[PDB]
Amino acid sequence: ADLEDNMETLNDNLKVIEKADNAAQVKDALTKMRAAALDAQKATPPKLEDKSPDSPEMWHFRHGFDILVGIIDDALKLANEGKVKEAQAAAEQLKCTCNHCHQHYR
Amino acid sequence: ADLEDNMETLNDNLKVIEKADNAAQVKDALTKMRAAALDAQKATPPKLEDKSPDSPEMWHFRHGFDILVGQIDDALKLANEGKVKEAQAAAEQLKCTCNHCHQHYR
Ligand code: HEC
Ligand code: HEC
Repeated sequence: ADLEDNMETLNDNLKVIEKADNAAQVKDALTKMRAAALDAQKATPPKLEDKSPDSPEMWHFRHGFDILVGIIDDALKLANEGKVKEAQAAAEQLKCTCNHCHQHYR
Repeated sequence: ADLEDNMETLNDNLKVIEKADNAAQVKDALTKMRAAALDAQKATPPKLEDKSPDSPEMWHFRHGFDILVGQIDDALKLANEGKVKEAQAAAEQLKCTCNHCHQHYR
């Protein structure tokens, strides 16, 4: 899937975690976000098409996805400890990363 | 590759980075550390061989490499900006992530 499908998947599962009528939907949703984030990390966004992969901007943009994937993997840890609210609160924390990247690169 | 070979790679290039002399050297050493860190992240560590790949311990273990990769990518931003002393400093702080995962999972 291209970059915007991944972003759509990230968007839809974030909402899933917020309304989780459970405790293992969190895990399920987080797994899909992990998959989407990782896959979106290999894509060059529109506003950096003409730039070098070695360019600081490309590493900065890739760093955002490292941080995001780290935040999800940590929430997957909390959710797999059965800590439903902390994992859901860790998922709220993710929007920092979404918005920091959108502000500079979308 | 096996986890032990990726760890030797991380150890050797961290040492190359500290012996310095140019941001181009740091950049190449960091490129190899990144490739090894991503592969190590796929391994199963001996101390966790008989626990679920979805256990919190395995998620904390994969989290460790998320943090490392993200730190490496930050240090590649600096090396590619030509800031060798800043990039070295950022590469020396990888040892915190090393030590921390070793304290738990080695
Ligand atoms: C960079 C490191 C990003 C992170 C982290 C996140 N997103 Fe993103 N997003 C990014 C780009 C470059 C773009 C635009 C790409 C393009 O092709 O123009 C987007 C776009 C979106 C969208 C719009 C979807 C669409 O138009 O089809 C959404 C809904 C979206 N992003 C959501 C989203 C969420 C919820 C994130 C964190 C949980 C997130 N993104 C992270 C770059 C980056
Ligand atoms: C977990 C998230 C780790 C991170 C991050 C780092 N290391 Fe590691 N290391 C880890 C394990 C589980 C092991 C045991 C390997 C095994 O197969 O049992 C290791 C081992 C090492 C070793 C010595 C073992 C060998 O290579 O034969 C070294 C020298 C080593 N690790 C170095 C190293 C460095 C320099 C790291 C970052 C700067 C680092 N490791 C990160 C787990 C994890």
